[PDB]
Amino acid sequence: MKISENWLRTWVNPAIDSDTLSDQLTMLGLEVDELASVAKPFTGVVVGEVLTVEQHPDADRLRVTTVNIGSGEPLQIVCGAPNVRAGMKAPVATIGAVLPGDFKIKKGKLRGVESQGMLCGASEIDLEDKIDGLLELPADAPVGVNIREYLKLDDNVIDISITPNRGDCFSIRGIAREVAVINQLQMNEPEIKSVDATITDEKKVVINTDGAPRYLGRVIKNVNVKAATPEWMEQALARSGIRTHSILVDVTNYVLMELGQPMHAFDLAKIEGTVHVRQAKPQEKLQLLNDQEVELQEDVMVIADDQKALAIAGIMGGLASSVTDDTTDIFLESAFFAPLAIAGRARRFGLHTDSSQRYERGVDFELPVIAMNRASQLIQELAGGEFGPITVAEKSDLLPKREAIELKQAQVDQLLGYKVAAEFITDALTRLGCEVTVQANGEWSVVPPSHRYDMAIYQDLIEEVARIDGYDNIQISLPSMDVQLAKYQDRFEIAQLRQTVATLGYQEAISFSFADAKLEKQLNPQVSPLMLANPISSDLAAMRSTLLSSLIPCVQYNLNRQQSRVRFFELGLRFDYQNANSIQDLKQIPTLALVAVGSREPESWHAKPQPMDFFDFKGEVEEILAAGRVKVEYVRSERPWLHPGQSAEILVDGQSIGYLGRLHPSLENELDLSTTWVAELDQAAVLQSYVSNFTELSRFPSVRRDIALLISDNINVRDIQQLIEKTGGELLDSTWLFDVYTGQGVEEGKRSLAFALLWQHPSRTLEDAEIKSGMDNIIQVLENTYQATLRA
Amino acid sequence: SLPSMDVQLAKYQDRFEIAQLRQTVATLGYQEAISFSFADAKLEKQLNPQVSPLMLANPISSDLAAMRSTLLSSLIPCVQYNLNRQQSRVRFFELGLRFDYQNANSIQDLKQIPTLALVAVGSREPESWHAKPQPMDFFDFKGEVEEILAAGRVKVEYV
Amino acid sequence: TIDITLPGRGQRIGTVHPVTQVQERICQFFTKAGFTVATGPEVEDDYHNFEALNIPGHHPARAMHDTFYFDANHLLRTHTSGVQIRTMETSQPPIRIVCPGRVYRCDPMFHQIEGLYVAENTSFAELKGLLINLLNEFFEKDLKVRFRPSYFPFTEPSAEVDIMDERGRWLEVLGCGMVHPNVLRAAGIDPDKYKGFAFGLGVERFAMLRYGINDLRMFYQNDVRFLRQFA
Ligand SMILES: C1=C(CCNCc2ccccc2)CCCC1
Ligand SMILES: [Mg+2]
Repeated sequence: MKISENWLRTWVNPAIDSDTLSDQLTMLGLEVDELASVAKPFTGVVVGEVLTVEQHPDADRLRVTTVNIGSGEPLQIVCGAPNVRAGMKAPVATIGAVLPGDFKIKKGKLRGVESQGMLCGASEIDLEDKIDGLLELPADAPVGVNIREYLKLDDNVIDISITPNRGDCFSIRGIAREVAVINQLQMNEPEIKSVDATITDEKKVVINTDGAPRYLGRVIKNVNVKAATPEWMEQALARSGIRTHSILVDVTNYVLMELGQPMHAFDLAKIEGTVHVRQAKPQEKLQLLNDQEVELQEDVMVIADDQKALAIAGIMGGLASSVTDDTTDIFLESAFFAPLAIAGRARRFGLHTDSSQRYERGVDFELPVIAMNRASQLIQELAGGEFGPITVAEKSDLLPKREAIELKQAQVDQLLGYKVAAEFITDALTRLGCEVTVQANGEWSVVPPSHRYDMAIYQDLIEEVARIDGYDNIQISLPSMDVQLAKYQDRFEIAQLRQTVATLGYQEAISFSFADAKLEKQLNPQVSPLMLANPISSDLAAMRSTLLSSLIPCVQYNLNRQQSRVRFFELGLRFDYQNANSIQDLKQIPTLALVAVGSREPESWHAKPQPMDFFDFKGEVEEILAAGRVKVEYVRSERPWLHPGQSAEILVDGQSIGYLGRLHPSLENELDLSTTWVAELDQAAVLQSYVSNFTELSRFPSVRRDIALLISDNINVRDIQQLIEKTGGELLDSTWLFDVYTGQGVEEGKRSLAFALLWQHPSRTLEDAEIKSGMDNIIQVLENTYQATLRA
Repeated sequence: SLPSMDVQLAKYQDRFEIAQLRQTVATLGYQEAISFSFADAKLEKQLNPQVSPLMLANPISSDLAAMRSTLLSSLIPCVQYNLNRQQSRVRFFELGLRFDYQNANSIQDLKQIPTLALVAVGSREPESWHAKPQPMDFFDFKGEVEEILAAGRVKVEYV
Repeated sequence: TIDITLPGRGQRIGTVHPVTQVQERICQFFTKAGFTVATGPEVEDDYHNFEALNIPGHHPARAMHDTFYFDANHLLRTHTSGVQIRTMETSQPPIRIVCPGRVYRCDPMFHQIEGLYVAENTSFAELKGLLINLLNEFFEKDLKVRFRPSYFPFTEPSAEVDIMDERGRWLEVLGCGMVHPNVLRAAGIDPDKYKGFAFGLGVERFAMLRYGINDLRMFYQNDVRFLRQFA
């Protein structure tokens, strides 16, 4: 809300500069976004009266004139302003003037005619005029005073942004009360005069709803809808951000900005019979005062009659009841609408008017009777008419109740943490509009005023004390608590996971949780992703079923900017939504993603840069898993976006916790990614707890043995290793593969594997008999299970 | 009962934590060792023959008599311990104190500075089918030390 | 297409020492609860190790045999008391610190954590509660703890806590007590306006009971097979 400071000064003049006044509003809960002068600063521009005008100089269409700005020997100046009456009085910038933009007119001569300033400025003075040459309309004549004082151009417009809990401050009266409370002054409201009824015309009461507990309507006949809008009311609405229309709409907008009670005038000749404040019929149609025609619902309150509908209650009037240039008699509405009956309904049709936002929030319910006298006073004074009686349709039992709230000094001391004087608590509340009665001895019984809708519990009153006393007077303290040692089990912390993945050479990326549905389909063509209902773009519309749908665009971002090697990792929430019949079946799994393209290590003199193979990437994933004491078995993955021959599924206790392997080379070409290495791991599996158990160490030397198998290439080395460990027994404590060979000497379809057998004894020293017995037992079961040949 | 205190956010500047250093060195393939702060004077003189060792007045033995001027005088015995038990590859790192007593005219001139040491014997990676086991060169070891310095935003120059 | 079960080409993850793991586990209980870890030199003098702990000098609490020394006023730490002394002499209460680190005695090198808490008021009741849930949450059991009275020149009343470990046995795990007024007064802290307690536990004692180790000589032989068991 933007309001004029001078208009605010007419209610409360605190005799302080504009800076400290805006500081008081911000420190009161009313954040001032901007305080600027009505017009940009300029020095030297007084008012003059044009005497004579002569035309046709220098061809084209100009006119040389002489203006008397109080100077003894006034000079001339040329201009081409197309006006009507010649000899008008208009402010004129002098020769030493400094109009905005360094427009210091240096006099000189306009082709012979000596000049002395510029007697114009329709738009050069920051005024918003329609026709060119309308510099200073000849409304009157301030007799040569500075233009900054006649139109009050040095006034400041205060752009206040007020929170919805302070619906009372959406007006000059609401802001002035705040400025009066903080400065211990009393607001001198302008004396309102009621209009006496001379005629006795119709009326109508309707209680078909509960959202209008107080309605006031006045029939006023023979009004001048084409009346002149005065400069003071036009400017007050202008610098408050409100446009000018007719004389009746400007008055209702003026009282709306002055008191906060919205009003609306109808065309009485277009109201048939009794007026109704009712709920709309299901899918009832209505054409508003704008060209927009809306289709209502049966929960939107409207103001109708015995046949049609006239307006949406407190939101926007209709075109069928609008006051046109053929309007003679009007019906003035001044009602209070329940905020619960207006909230949200205006946003359905893309509407947000000054009457809408004020009725959705709290509006003074004791104000309809006051705004009716305000408009009727201004209508008769500025337009005139035959005024009738005031129709009061009031259901006083359903008005917004304001029961007494109890507040004790102990509650204010507990919540604020510091003691505020009981004289301060009573004085601050009683000037904000509350009627506080000192119950008992130390407690109070404070009732909230009729204009404030944010006082319901005692904490609301405590917030009011800290507001008026000042938030800069909040004493500093520290909370206290008991030193209790919380339960904690040894685990792989998330911070230690980052340090490991960063040590392995990966940079932490943070991509959007939503990605493109098309890229999500490219990775997994059988995916059913969770789609947003209102995404900002097509590429951010699908909640990522895998972190690749959002990391790949980040990789492509760098690859397109001369980056051969980019390695990312993210933590890392994916959204599993497949095989789900409802959104409550959605699974949000925190995961650890790995994306690597380019060479393993940066370019150096040690070797030519070459991308990783599967075992370089597996060696990094095996260390991340080993860093969390995770025991893992690997099996071939069948995920669509993976190379089926070089992609593993990471299983623990038989169930999968993630995958690792390169992207499917077809997807690499569709995305222009060269060779990429991707992996994802559940954080719950990596960041797991662990427990170490001590086992005794043998004190006698171990024995090392070698076995060289020639086996087919279609049997995994894990099954060979697992079989050796089982048949080896308890004496065989560890085994590991150390050589493979698929060159000359081995037939196609087979490979020569060399395993290392380490035999350990818990108590004694190994004899050659028990070792050879185990060696012969292992080679025999290997020849029987897989049909292999052994050596030593 | 439990003690009560005022929760106050203590001063803290971003830094390379000691717990983050252990994780980086462990990812490089080093096991944390804790050797005695006193070592043998013979090995202390074998490393630096011009050393001025801080020696104990009542040492528990001959090999635990001199406070270590370098962590190597106490880590080398542990490296030999594993080697005397069929351990081809042993990679240690210790975060303890060394006692600089060189060019000191009195005991209060002693400088007890905390140090991070690295000892590596054997191949850089455990025995696997990818390559025959071979010991590290200077650039394998420099690449590890460079990453430790890089993990703490330390800019260095080598002479 | 290649065999996906072959071992990867990389580096085997390292190992953190079990003594440092237990040390980090005990400290994290206090670290994320208001206490700050403090450290200091291991070669101390005589005042910060004895005279400032309400030990007059030739008192029976000296035992010059089992304490490594160099001169007559320079020795190896028997406990991390110097850091707690210097913290009290420079800083002012409230003081909430835990002091880990290795100490030395002639038997030879072991670690022990010694906490210190000095505020406007504390009591023996708060010391017992903080120690009970420290022992309960460390060992992750519902232990049966015993508080025995003992003597320390820097505490009064002083206590020693046991836990029912092994087979119904009482094993000492840590000593504690309320900071003696002379220890606060000697460091510049008014013993009438400020109260304080302290404690001290051997790390090797906790590590063996936590991991089931019976020969603490393995903690410093540093056998790579032993260290790997904690990885
Ligand atoms: C305490 C100390 C002494 C250092 N040892 C801690 C301990 C305390 C109680 C029982 C056993 C061990 C330093 C000054 C303040 C009070
Ligand atoms: Mg409030």
